[PDB]
Amino acid sequence: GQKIRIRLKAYDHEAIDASARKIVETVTRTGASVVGPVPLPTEKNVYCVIRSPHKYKDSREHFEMRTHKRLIDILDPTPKTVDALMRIDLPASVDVNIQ
Amino acid sequence: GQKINPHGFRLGITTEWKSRWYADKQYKDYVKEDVAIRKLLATGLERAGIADVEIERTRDRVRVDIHTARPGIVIGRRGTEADRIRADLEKLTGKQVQLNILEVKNPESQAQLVAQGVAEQLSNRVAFRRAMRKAIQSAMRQPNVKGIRVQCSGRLGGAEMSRSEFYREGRVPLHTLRADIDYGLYEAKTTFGRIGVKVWIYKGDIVG
Amino acid sequence: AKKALVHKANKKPKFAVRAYTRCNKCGRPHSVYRKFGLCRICLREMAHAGELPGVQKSSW
Amino acid sequence: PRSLKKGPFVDDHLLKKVDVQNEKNTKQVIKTWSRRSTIIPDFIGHTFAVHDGRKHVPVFVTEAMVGHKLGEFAPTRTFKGH
Amino acid sequence: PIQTVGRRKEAVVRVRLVPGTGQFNLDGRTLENYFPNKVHQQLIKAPLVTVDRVDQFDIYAHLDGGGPSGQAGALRLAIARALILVQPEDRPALKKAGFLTRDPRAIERKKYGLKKARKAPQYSKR
Amino acid sequence: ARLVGVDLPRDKRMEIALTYIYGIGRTRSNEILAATGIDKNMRTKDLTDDQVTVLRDYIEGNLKVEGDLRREVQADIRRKIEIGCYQGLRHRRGLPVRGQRTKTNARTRKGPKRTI
Amino acid sequence: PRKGPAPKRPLVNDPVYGSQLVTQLVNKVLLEGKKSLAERIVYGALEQAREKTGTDPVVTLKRALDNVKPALEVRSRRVGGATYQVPVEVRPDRSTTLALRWLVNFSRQRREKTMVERLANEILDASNGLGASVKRREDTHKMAEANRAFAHYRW
RNA sequence: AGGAGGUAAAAAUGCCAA
RNA sequence: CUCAUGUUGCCAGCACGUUAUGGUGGGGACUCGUGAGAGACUGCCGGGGUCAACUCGGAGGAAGGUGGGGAUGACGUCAAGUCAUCAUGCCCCUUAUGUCCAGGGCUUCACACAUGCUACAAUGGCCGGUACAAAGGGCUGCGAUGCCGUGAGGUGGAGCGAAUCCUUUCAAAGCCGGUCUCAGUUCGGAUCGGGGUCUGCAACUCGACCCCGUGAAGUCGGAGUCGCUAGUAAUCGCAGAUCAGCAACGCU
Ligand SMILES: [Zn+2]
Repeated sequence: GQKIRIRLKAYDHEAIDASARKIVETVTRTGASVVGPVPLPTEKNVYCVIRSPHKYKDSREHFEMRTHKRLIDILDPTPKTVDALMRIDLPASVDVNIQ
Repeated sequence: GQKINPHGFRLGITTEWKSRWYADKQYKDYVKEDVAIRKLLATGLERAGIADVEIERTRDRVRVDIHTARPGIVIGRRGTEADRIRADLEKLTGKQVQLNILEVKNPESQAQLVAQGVAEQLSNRVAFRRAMRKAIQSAMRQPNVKGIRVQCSGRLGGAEMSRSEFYREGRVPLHTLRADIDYGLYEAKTTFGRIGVKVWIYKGDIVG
Repeated sequence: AKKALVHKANKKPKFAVRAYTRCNKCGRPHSVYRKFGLCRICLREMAHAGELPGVQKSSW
Repeated sequence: PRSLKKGPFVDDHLLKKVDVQNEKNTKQVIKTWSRRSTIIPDFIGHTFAVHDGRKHVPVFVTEAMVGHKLGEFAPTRTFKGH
Repeated sequence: PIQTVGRRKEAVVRVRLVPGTGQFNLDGRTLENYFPNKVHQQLIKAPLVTVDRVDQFDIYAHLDGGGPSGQAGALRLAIARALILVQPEDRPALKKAGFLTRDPRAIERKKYGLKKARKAPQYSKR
Repeated sequence: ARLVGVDLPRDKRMEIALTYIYGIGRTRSNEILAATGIDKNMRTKDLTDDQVTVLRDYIEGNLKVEGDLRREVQADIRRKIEIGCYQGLRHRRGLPVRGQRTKTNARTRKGPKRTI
Repeated sequence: PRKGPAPKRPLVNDPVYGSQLVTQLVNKVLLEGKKSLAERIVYGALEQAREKTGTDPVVTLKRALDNVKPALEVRSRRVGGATYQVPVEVRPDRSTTLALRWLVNFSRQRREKTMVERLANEILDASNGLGASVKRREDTHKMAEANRAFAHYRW
């Protein structure tokens, strides 16, 4: 058979949750096998910054950036499933990589 | 420097981001486009209160949501002002710009607009005490507002000194995370310099 | 910054090693992050305002 | 020290000027701002006026000065003591 | 079968239990080759000593993360929990010795303005 | 013993013993002993005149040490101070020649610390 | 400890010998954050003393200890502009700690080229009552007895 | 509630606006 | 701790591997990753408490009395700092106090202070073998096996937008064995001579690293003074931002 891997990248948590749900509902409406929303480790890119302009260096303030990931895999990609997956609309906060 | 920006204090819990899009390789271009957009919309129209500007980007198409006190001034009935602003947003080459102008329901419950109105008054000639009192009464009239604090600092009345005055009413729990605090800040242009007005409006709690 | 310098930083320099960063928002040559293209001050301001999608105050 | 694969660095401006002067065999004083060009064996007999940032100082090349940059022979900062 | 885990400052171990003699196998190596230290060996063997059931158990372990002392602590905790899973009445003796208490001591985060953890940079009021 | 003008220390392992030559260090001693064939763990007491000959021959053939090296070093310093190079002027004034911090440090070039 | 005493840490029993004093000695001779090194040094010292005397290393170490353990101390307090040395009793735990620290500190200053040897020699010497640690205990007792007049402060 | 005893070597100066 | 969860993550039970390893068909069992949830509330017992707060002790529990650490700076004070992030009232320049370029300087040194790093050695130096981490970074970037160099490094390009691949399967202290034998040394590494590599239009003023030689002060430091109360001090290594390359012994 053919294996189609769907990767979901998101900055917010509930966005990736909703996208995973919608993907699953859409594909299983067409009768295809899903492994499910397999989670992946979340990147954290940290940035430390001095709060004030002009010196006062010991006073800093830390930022972070979280990238949550879920893995969606469909088995036996029926052409109808593929056609639906191209037509699926999802929120901007989510990134869908289809391959 | 004492108190942090409440919106940034509550970003992950109570409040939400003013711009939603994801791009890794394009993050730089996206952010510089956003800065250009917000500078354009700030410098353009002061007449109608610009409460908030939200930007969404998906591939080539770009969506800009703006919340306004009075949309009648924002877009001409023939579409003149909308034409100007869309022409500028095409100058900023966001490719497709689907632009929506929205009206903020309660005007005096929005701290940004309250600060903007007090700045307008204090810039024309109005006494700062009168401005703060009018703002406080107007905000406290509406139901959802629980408490409000209004602060303005600078040269007040043309005095050659720096005075800071804050007026409070109700509850303003700054250190409470679940407290729904909406913050606003404007810098009033006067003849004696620029003076700032900060407003906190506390409207209940958010329980998730 | 001086607008001459701000503009000149975007011109194609005659040698590759002559180009630097100069934060987009304010033109501050020092302490500019590569991901945001903002200096530390503008990054803090815009992140507190919430206009970086994903940047949030950290505490661990 | 510049890598041997690249070869010595002499900028084309003064390279061509020195080539012209030694092709015409006339030893004229060269006014140059190039402190960053190494000395090549073709430079033994010529005299250079190199910029120290304030003025041009005459530098006469010898055999022992091969392999050094022109700028080494023009001191820049002036110290007399306290 | 029987499985259990012990954790001590970023050192996790999993212990599979076999009721044979008392040999030790830690990722293919014996208790003498893995942890060649007397204090650590005694830390590993202490719960068996207090339960008086030494050398009734063969165990196979998987030690990942942390270092030698951390892995010793993790293995001790896992051995103690396996003994509880074997016989519940062992709990009054085992837990009284504290062999069932996970040690919640971990490295303290380094804080800005300080050189590390809690040590502060040198100060002069002059 | 005696080697090319140097009285080697009484009891040292050979690889350390040769480092008392002005032009030899640990790597050079290991190279010399390995090339010649004499054990580097061998003491200086049991050293034999046949060995002394073979080390002397090899090092004289393949390295410039002692007075030759020392005079070459002062000759190079002399050349660079002669041609008036920046390094020559640094050698003259007695300051660091590799562009090192002179504002506070460089006491090893300035010598003993004299107060004002 | 303005609000009270701090709790005391649970010292463990030594594996090789079974005396917690050996582990306390290991901790006090510990340096640089290396427990295993100090453990091995103490083991070597005990083995050397065992070889030298033909007796029990733990017994001879204990004998050295109560030979160096002081009973009366000097605690200095300024009274009326002139500082006084006030004799004060010591509790057994403080005495054991003080003796162990004296033993190690004075053993590091010996001349026998290796700590695994200096420690054994100092322990043996104190067991015989001759070492610098024993001398230190003698001077401490002497200075405690020299100022019995000032014990009336009782602080 | 009543009440007793004990308790300090030396330590100078600081300009006249806001 | 429970439920859900099986890839690029684990491998207990099966098989196939044989050199090289979960490497591979397979398996949710134990990890682990990340979602949902339970769980500390003086909740229970005993004594003190005005029968009140609250406190002392005990049981259960992973944890017991704000569990540990972050984030979190009330009203104000210092005319505290910043007109050199930005913005701005007023004043000043406009043929310059605007702007372009080359060279130079911000690295100068008879000195003083302050923050650090390396040491002064044997709980150590050097040599050989060997065991254990977490957290990170990567597109005109990370760049492997291999070949050439002694070593910085060169050729080449496998594979990776990365739980896959590279940064080695990831460490150093640690352990085992050998040697040194208390000495200005097999300590210490500065300084200086020579020979190179790489980045870069360009390493002289003024880059980093490698090889050979060189081998200074320094024997635990005066009065005085600094940090720290448990995974804390002490040490050991690792990664990141800035960045073509680095003065990183700094900072996080
Ligand atoms: Zn900026």
